[PDB]
Amino acid sequence: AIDLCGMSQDELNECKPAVSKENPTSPSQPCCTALQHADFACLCGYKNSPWLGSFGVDPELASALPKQCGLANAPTC
Ligand SMILES: [Zn+2]
Ligand SMILES: [Zn+2]
Ligand SMILES: [Zn+2]
Repeated sequence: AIDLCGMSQDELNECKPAVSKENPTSPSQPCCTALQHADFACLCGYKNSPWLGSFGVDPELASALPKQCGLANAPTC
């Protein structure tokens, strides 16, 4: 079990389909709720991580997810 920028592995997996390059889907409730305790500036630090490629994450969709979730703050990356 890990904490990456406020999100557990379970929560990152919950959000994964809403940031996938291929066939993304609308964010789930559990994803949006978890993002309410995530550290966006911390998450932005992963913008160039090889992990985005490995997990098929789209950095643009990832950037867009807080707004999709109706959060008031949004990731400066
Ligand atoms: Zn652990
Ligand atoms: Zn959490
Ligand atoms: Zn949570």
